[PDB]
Amino acid sequence: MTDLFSSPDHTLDALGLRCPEPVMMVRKTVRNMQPGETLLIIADDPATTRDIPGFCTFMEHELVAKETDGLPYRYLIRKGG
Repeated sequence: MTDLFSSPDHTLDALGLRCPEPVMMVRKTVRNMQPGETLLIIADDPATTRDIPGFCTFMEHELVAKETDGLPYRYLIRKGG
């Protein structure tokens, strides 16, 4: 397993954030992100592990690396389409 969470191009705190707030931060970040880039995202909210990423997948983004080894969760997402 290689480390894909390397220094990402962007970040999204979602610890204490809850849908749609977190999924929302990735949205605006997705709007300011570029295809071929990366965004690390943390989330302690239980609805972010499912909504934040479920959102990136819906906008044509990529989940570069997920983290569920125990809250807070984390997920990298390479902006793209």
